[PDB]
Formats: sequence, C-alpha cells, structure tokens
Amino acid sequence: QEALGMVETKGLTAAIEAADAMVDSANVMLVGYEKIGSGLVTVIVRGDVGAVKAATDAGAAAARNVGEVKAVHVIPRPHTDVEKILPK
Amino acid sequence: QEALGMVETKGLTAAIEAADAMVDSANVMLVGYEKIGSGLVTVIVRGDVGAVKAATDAGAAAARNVGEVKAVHVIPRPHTDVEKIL
Amino acid sequence: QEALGMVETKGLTAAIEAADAMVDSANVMLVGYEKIGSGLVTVIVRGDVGAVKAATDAGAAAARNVGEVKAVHVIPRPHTDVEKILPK
Amino acid sequence: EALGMVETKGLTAAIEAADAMVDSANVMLVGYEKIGSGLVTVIVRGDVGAVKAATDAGAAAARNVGEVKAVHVIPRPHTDVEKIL
Amino acid sequence: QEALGMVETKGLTAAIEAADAMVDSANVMLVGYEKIGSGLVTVIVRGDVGAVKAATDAGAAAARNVGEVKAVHVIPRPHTDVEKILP
Amino acid sequence: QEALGMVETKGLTAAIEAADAMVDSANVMLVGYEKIGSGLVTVIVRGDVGAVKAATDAGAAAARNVGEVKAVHVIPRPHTDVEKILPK
Repeated sequence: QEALGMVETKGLTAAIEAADAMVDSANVMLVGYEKIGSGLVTVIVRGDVGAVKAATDAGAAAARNVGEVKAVHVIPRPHTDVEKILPK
Repeated sequence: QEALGMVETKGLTAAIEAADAMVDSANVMLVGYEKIGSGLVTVIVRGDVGAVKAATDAGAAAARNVGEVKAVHVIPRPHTDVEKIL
Repeated sequence: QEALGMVETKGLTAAIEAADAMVDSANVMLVGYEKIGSGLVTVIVRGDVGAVKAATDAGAAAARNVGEVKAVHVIPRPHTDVEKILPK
Repeated sequence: EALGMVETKGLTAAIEAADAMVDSANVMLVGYEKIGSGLVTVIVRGDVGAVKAATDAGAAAARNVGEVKAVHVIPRPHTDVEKIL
Repeated sequence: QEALGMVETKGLTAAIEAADAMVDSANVMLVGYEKIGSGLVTVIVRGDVGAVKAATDAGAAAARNVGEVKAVHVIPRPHTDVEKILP
Repeated sequence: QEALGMVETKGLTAAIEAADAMVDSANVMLVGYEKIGSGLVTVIVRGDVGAVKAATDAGAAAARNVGEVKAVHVIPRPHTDVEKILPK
C-alpha cells in the first residue's frame, strides 16, 4: 500500500520545486534527494500509493515550468522495509 | 517559514557574481551554493518574500552578464520538509 | 563465492526501479549503487547464482520501461580481489 | 581584497592563467574550483588594480592554451561571499 | 620489477567484468579501479610482462561484450615515479 | 631555470602513459595528477626548462597513441615558489 515516488531533474532548482510541490499535499513525506553527477538530481517521497502518484504528477508539472524533468516514476513497496532499496 | 530564492548558473563565476549581487541588501541571507555537475551551480538565499524576489531578480540580472543563467526561482513559503534539502 | 548481479542504467530512477524488482524477485542482498558520470548508475546485488540471475533479469526488464538500461551482467564466482572493488 | 576569477575549460589553461595572474600583478592565489563540464575556476585576491591586471593577463594567457568561459572582477565582494570562496 | 596493465571502459559493469577476467590467472594482481567521470573507469593490474599482456587482452575482450572499451594498454617496466600516482 | 610541464588527457590510461613517458624521457620529476571530472586528467612534472620541454613532448606523443590528449603545456617558473601555483 506504501509507494516510493521520484522526480529526477537536470538542474537543482527544478528538483527543489518538484520536492516542494509534492509535499504540498500533507499526504506525502519527503525522504530526500540524491545527486549522481552530470547535473542530475533525484527527489524521493514516500506515502500511500494513490497520494504518491498524485504528488509526483504535481511535482513533475511544477518542475517542468522551472527547468528540465528527466524522469517521473512511482514504485509501490512492501509493508516492512520500504526504503531498503534506496541509496545512501 | 522564510522564503527561498535560487539562482542557478552554468559556471561558478556567474554564480559567485549572483551571490554577491543578492547579498547586497541587508534582509537577505546567503545560505550557500550547491554543485551538481555539468557546470551547474545553484545559489540559495533566505528572507522575507519581497527581499528574496528582489534579490533573485538582481542575482539573475548580474549573473547573465558573466555567464549562463539556468534557473531563477522563488518559493515564498517552502514546506518544512524542503528544509532537509538545503 | 556469492554471485554478482549488475544492472546499469542512464539515470537514478530506472536504477531504483531495477533495485526494486531485483530484491523482490529473488533472495538477493542489495550491495549498493555506484555513480561514474555520464548519468550512469549501476545497481549491484549478491546472492547465490540462480537468485542473482533471476533478479538481474527482473531488474533489467523492469528498468527498461522507466529509462535506458546500458548493461546487464552476472558474475557467478567473483574473486576476493574483485570484492575489494565492490561497495559491500 | 578585491576578487578576481578566470574560468577555463580544462585544468591546463587554468594553471596557465594562475601563472600569468600572480606573475603580472600583486595577487594572492586563493584556489581552484571544479564544477563539471570540464570547467575550472582560478580565484585570486588583491587590490582591484592588481586583480584587474591579473585577470586580464590570466585570460589572455589561458586563451593561448585553451578556452576561457568567464572572466570577472568583483572590486568589493561581501563578507558573506567570503565564506563560499 | 613488475609490469603495469590498464583496461579502461565506459560503463562500470564492463570494468568489473574486465577486472574479474584479469584476476582469473594467479600471477596477475588487481591494483584497483579509478573513476574520472564521463562514465570512464580504469582497471589496473600488475605482474610479469607476459601475464599482464594476456590479462589485459582478456579483460578488454570480456569488457567489450558488456560495454565500451576506451583504452587497453601495457607498460612493460613502469618508471618508479608512476607508482606515486597509482591507487 | 625550473619549469612545470602538463599533459591533459581525456581518459586515465592515456594520462598514465604520458606520466611514464615524461619521467622516462627527461630529467623531470613527477609532481602528481589531477582529475577535474568529465574524464579530464592532468599529469604534472617539474624540472629544468629543457628537460620539461623534452618530457612534455615525449609524454604527448606517447599518450596520443593510447588515447585523447587535450592539452600540452610548459610553464617556465620563478626561482623560488615553483609549485605554489599548483592545486590541491
């Protein structure tokens, strides 16, 4: 029932906007962001699957008005150990 | 609670110039700059919404004369979670 | 030795998707993510060869719907030498 | 105390810039900075006139070795800007 | 003294494969790998000249099936200063 | 008169070859290598101007047979202070 949601941007400003836009719905928690170099930044949230889909949709839309979005994705997860697949 | 302002440049020189122009007024705090690769540098400031809007306009204006501006943005009230990114 | 599984993608998002399918599809331990530039991310797992083969197949398949998969590979018996190369 | 910068593509052009800069004027080398895309920034300090001459010279010199992407002088940088350098 | 071998790839998976192929023979030692950005990863080995030649050829052959080979090179007798740059 | 010599490559293997060739061909000491990301590596040597000139020429030619050379440069230096313009 609990998903992980991601917006990956090229540019930091757009990722910060994506993060802010996603948590605007109190139904989503920010886990954090990941940098992999080459200007690529990934923002990650968790919450109920439906909330996460809606949050990620809004976050991507917002980021695209600020900079470049490279990927938007939602991963449903198991009830225990939801974040154990995340880096760092 | 406090507004968030960002000027993101390609090039450090342009970013430092943006940083300098932004801190020119007293009610603006420079949080720092962030590097993410591909030459991309983001300067981040905090303050009252009005001060931050004016600072970021100015930072963007100053930087574009030195190098490439990639993003200029203000979030009047960032959510408390976003503070984990700064 | 415990086999090694690797899925390498362009973008972190496809890679997290891969990690999800991998540890979900078989008894593999997530070793970590590795960044090398040009947007390339490698997800690495460990386990017995059969589990790793199944996980790697699953990770690659899942990731191809999310982003570009650049490499998929299994080393059934890595050396200790090579394990000092790995993030563990 | 003025701030000077030469930003090049490639480290070699940058090191050439540092050489021309500290040779042609009374500037102190504060350091090098890398930001990706092959971009390296050389930073100097000194009185503005020295810094202006150094950056002019460093850029001219760096251009003989490689590509200069940015050149800039900040006569009086702010105190907060001093913590990011 | 010992010879130096390098297999440099674009892609990490390819580099790990090259490393595994090279250290398969007992007289070749893995010195380490280096990342320099742009996806370029270098695997470095030491051993007798002959072993290092066969090892690097094999590492490159293995790696090219997984990703891109960027450099394959052997230094029969490295000069000592060169060891001050190795991992 | 003491100079600084540099060969800058895209790729590490070509740089190691440049380094080896430089200290092998002339009475120059290897100062070190610098990575600035994006595959760019700079090898630096020190010695008399003639030696540094002979080394860098030999380093560039050797490296060009192994990979991509981006820059080759000799910097004559003052008597005192010869290495203080170097980074890190």
